Amino acid sequence: AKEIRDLRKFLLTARRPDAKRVTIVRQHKSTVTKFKIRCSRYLYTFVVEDREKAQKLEGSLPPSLEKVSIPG
Amino acid sequence: AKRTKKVGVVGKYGTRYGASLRKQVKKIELQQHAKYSCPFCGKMATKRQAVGIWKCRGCSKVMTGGAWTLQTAAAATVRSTVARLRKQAG
Amino acid sequence: VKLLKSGRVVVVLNGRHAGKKGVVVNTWEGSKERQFAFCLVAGIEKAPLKVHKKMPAKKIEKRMRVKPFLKYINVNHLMPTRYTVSSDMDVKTMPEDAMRTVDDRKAAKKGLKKIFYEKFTNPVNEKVGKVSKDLLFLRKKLRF
Amino acid sequence: GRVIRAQRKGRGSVFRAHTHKRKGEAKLRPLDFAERRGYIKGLVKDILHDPGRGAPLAEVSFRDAYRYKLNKQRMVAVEGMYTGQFIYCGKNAALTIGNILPLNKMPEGTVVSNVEEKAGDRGTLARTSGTYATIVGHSDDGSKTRIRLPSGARKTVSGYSRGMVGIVAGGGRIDKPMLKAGNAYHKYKVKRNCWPKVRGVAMNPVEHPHGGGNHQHIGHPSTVSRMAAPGQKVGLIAARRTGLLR
Amino acid sequence: APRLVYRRHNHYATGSNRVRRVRTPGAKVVFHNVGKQPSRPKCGNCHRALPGIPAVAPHRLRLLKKRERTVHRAYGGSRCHACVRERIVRAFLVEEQKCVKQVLQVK
RNA sequence: UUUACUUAUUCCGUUAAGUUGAGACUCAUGCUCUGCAUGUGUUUUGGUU
RNA sequence: UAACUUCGGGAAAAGGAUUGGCUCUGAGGGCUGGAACAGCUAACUCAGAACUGGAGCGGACAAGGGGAAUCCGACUGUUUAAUUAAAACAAAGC
RNA sequence: UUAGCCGGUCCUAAGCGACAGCUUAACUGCGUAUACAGUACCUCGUUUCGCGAAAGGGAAUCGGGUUAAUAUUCCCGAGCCAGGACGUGGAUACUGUACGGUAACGUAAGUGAACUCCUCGACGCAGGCAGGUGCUCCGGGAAGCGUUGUCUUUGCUUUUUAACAGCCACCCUGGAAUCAGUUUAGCUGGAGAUAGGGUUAGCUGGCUGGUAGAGCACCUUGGAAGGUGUCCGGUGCGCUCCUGACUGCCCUUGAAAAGAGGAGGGAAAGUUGUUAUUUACACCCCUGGCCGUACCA
Repeated sequence: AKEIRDLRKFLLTARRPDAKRVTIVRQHKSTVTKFKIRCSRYLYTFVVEDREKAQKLEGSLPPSLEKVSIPG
Repeated sequence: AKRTKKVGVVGKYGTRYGASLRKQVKKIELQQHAKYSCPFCGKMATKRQAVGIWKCRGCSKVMTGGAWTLQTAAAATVRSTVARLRKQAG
Repeated sequence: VKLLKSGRVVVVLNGRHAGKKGVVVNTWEGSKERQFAFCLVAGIEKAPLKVHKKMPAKKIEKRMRVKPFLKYINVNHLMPTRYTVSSDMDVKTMPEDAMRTVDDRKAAKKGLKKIFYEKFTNPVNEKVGKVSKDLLFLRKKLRF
Repeated sequence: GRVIRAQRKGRGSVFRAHTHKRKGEAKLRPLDFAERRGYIKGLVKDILHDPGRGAPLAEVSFRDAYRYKLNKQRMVAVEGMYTGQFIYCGKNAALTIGNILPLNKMPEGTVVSNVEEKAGDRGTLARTSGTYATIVGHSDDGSKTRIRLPSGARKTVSGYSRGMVGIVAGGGRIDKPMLKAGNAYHKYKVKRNCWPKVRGVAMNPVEHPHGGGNHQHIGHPSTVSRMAAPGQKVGLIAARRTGLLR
Repeated sequence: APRLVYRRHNHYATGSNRVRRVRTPGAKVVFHNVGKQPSRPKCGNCHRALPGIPAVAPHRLRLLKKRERTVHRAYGGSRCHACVRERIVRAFLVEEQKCVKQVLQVK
């Protein structure tokens, strides 16, 4: 449901311990991408347009966090 | 244009009920659909909400009155005579 | 002679300090900001709550304490009153330099708590006048 | 045999009054200490069309004397009475329109409406639209008082009984003709079902005393005694006099 | 072409059973029961509607924060404000006229 | 045969709140400081109690 | 477009003429840059003319017969479920 | 024949059962009369219990998938509500409950007992007018399909986006006659108009999230695996339901109660730390009983 608009909040909501998974969506138009954290009440999501920033961001997610899912 | 000769507001009731009865209605129907002057604000915007009840549209105040005019003439006589009876008592 | 002056009690009619007594301090007719005749009210947001002889003495100290406020109000909103506060607390001394700039308003209020507490209690006027009718007006809550 | 619709009306059932959207029984304020040793300031908050009557009701807001709470009585509105007006009920109130004086305080020639028969009656006489009861004259003491009713008749009444000074509102609402059956129907729908009345001559001789016959006539005197039973008493009951007046 | 059926238990055209034609991700056209339109707080004795404070059905007035259900003033939740000025200008003057007599009543 | 009483009996009203007979609190028409009283006191505004 | 009239009606009174197809012409808006001009552009609605046809054309469907008088009831409304809808009941007015 | 969210259940309407008693041999009939919070100590106290709506009032739910027969009930996903709550991290106060704006009112939060008043719940009909949902319609783009003796840049189908969640009348200045503003219609204005600048209400409006992974339309290899595409605009006294402000009509003036909230009031607590107000400040945690649910109509 809810969005996030900046990288300050997205790093907090991932690290918060009841966050289950991070499904990550990519789509061609060009390569605009979405992260979505399924937390407990809400599904938070964070739009990024540049692919090279989004490749850097996937490293910044923690490994001890469980899942990741991708179309493709 | 004036678009009837005589019957005026009671063209409504058409070609029935009989012309004497229709004329009795005409004269007091003409009274009740009138605006009257408000006592309290001044503006001539008083309308009859229900029989015996009148509302000043601009003012917002409601007041009691006649069925079909704001001030029945019998009631105007009592407002005179009670003002007199209060004065002589002192 | 304008009714509003630098030493006159009012009642505020509009805004969240409505029906709250307070003293005018200084008057204007516009600036670059504000295209209207405003004035610096220095009033009483919570009046001191009423008191018994048969309370304990520490509770009487607390109940008399005042929450002031400071505000530029428009002239239309304030209402003048018969009474006037010029010969008792001296309202120029009561900070001209500090207003909105520097956000010293908080600093300004703590000035008024010292004054309005010492005025309400021991409110007898110097030399002659025993109670003063002006000052005992401000103590009362304007009960609507 | 068969019971006449005169007789069926007391039985209740389908001839009961249609009370549902009527807005409370209209009364004066119940006789207090405050009303009889001084006065009590009312404020008129609302003026209401009560259905099934010509008069308006004023809704009036008094302060209670004993508790903190705020009471609300509904009177029948004397005309010349507005929303925002102070009414003053009680013994030592001024003789002006609105106010509720005892009758002994009112100087004779006064128009009064909504008058109490007894003391503390709450107000029986002269309540219909346009009507009033005029004061004629007092006793020597001020104990009892003469009144002239909207009928004509003259009534001795206790002076500590009270009423509103002035005429009841909705004045002169019979001077129009209802042109339509529809306008008669809408009148009697919010009262009891008394309408439309069938003529008893149209009925058969079962259903009414007049009905029957190969011509449509009454056949015995329309005039009937006071002493006659339930179901004889139809037509002109106990009549002193008949025919056109003068 | 496509025509629809009531989804709730009430299959009649009352106030409560007001409905709103939507189309879905199915490309399927379908009702939703939107309720009655809430009256926003007309408040006395003027009976004007109050600014600051939204039309909701009165149980959902619980959900909102306390901030949202009022106006920050004296008599803010239920007053016209303009009406409020009347209250103060009464209670200022009706005390002052009452006080002026009681100093004159010393003689 | 007429007209006094009130407790039987009857009817109405109240959220069973101020009844009966004495008394003073204020000013007031005003006389004498204190007197019998005749007397009233919230009525100026859609506040508050 | 009449008698009559409670002046509201009668009245679609009565009595006449036209209508298809095709090809045109005229009148009726909106939005942009500052004497009114210059650009871009969107409705189905009226009026008129020419031509053409086995004189047809509201081409099927749909859709008042009219007028002159008398009796009763004023009018709308109601009624004998399964032989009677009226001139009977009701009605406002008195 | 699978439910916290669809209904019953809860509330009261017309009315109906019983209490106190009152009638009658009882059967019955009447029934608003009555002594019905801070172990111990006070101070308040007027209404009597219940039944009565599967079309009135009312806590909260939507998308796609699924079976031989059930689905807002199963599954996948996304939420919301009632009751009760731990925890970490923020606000506020600590001689006493936050601030800002001239105001209308505002923001991540911003204590409020007894008692009282108010709002919502809460309401007619007709008329046109404006705006919106859905439907119907016209044109361009991309797919597949149809017709083809003749003509036809052609005719037809698909091109969708849920609840939920975030963001996009009134005040100030001012002072009106040579009256001005204004609707289709009238109305509005020194009890302050036009105008300039604000504040607020809103819908089924716009943008993003939900959300393409789904749904839909096609194409190619297996003998069920993998792909592309789902785009961009108009039009109206149109038809539908809804909202909004108006105008008129009445000897017709168009329910109640449960329940939710506001305000006036200032009772209580709190002394710079295990405090105490926040249980809807943000996030986190727990539980949701009973009955109907097939099918015809």
